Amino acid sequence: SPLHFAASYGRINTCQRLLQDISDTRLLNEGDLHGMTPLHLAAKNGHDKVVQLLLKKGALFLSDHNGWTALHHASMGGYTQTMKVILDTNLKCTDRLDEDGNTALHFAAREGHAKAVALLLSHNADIVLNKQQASFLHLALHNKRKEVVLTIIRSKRWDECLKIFSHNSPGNKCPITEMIEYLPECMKVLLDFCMLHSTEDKSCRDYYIEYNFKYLQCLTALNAMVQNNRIELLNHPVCKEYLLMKWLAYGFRAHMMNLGSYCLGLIPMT
Amino acid sequence: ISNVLEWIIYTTGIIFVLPLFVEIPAHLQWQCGAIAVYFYWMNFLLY
Amino acid sequence: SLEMEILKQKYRLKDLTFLLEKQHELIKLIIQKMEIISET
Amino acid sequence: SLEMEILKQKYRLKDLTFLLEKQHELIKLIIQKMEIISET
Amino acid sequence: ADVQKHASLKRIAMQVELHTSLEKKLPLWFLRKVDQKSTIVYP
Repeated sequence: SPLHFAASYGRINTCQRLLQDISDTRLLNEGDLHGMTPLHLAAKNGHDKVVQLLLKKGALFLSDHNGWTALHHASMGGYTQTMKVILDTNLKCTDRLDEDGNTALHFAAREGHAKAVALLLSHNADIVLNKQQASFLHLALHNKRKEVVLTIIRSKRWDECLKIFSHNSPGNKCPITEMIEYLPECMKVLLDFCMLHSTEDKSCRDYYIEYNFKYLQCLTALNAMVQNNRIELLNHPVCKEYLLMKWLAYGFRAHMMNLGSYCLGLIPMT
Repeated sequence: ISNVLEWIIYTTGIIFVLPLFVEIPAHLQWQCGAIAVYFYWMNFLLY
Repeated sequence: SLEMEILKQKYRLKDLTFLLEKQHELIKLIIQKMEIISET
Repeated sequence: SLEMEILKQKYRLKDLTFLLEKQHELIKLIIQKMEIISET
Repeated sequence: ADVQKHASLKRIAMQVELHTSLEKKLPLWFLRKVDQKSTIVYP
């Protein structure tokens, strides 16, 4: 028991006096009523010196009765300093799964800790489904974690993050149609990347601007914006150019074919 | 009601024009014309 | 008033939750340095 | 009633952030007077 | 005065329901030949 208290509250000078009897690791790797080690308790409370000391003395990446690692507990609190210490010993830790299949990056996202998501996501964290068939991005979105979802969209890995979902789920859809349902100001932040300005001087005859539609195709995104009453995304220049294009492409042709076949009776009768 | 007006137009715009093939009372031709000419324009709003 | 009175309440609440997040890290520091004898 | 309900919510939040700003300055006084020996 | 409360969305909801109804009725090869992933504008 006593080292679990000393480690749980960062009491580094007590850990250096309990562990001074360094002849066996049986305490340093011990169990608990909840099956946590001293290294889990140090991580759980964010103690960046004690989590390092235990790793320096001889700690092991064992797991809770719930299957959680030290890095899961560090992520759950957003304690980037304790994560950075864990990853400096064993970056090979990062992919570990609990009883529900949550990788460490699921917790950093679900709890809304954006700088913790940035640390795991810039390292080689495995983007993977949990065993409720959700990605870390669905766990952010179903909890309205703006700064996590925005950090994922700003990050150099967004184009891997979007591709990873299970089509057969009734609960989890393509993430764009989750952002439109839960966090529309992130969808605004995403569509701002889709506007390119060529010449930085809008008065010039050589000026142009360009729109890219890859997030509005699978009209899945715009149906989701209508069903969620998103008037301020429907009015966004990328959506106006997407509809104007869709109308110029075939919508106008199909309408004028239909109206023309009627007008060809309407006018001759008068 | 769009599906209903299209029957009133096409079943009556034929009668206004049946004299292209079959001679018909002048009164029935224009009584149909007054209905067909009306519903062609009323139903144009639904396009 | 509400369309700025709630916005002022937002600031008053924001620099309350930031003051508590500064204070929670003094209470952790007390347990970290506190002399403990005859309770362990 | 919202054009005074939020004004009451303001008064409640104002005298809460005053109570926390009074409490923060007892926690600083605990660290200032606390006995620390051999667990530094 | 309650239609005008929604009109700025109802315009776009009518357009989205029209264009998706046509995507459900046009054949897929025609949509691939005619639809377009990016567009330029010259203000």
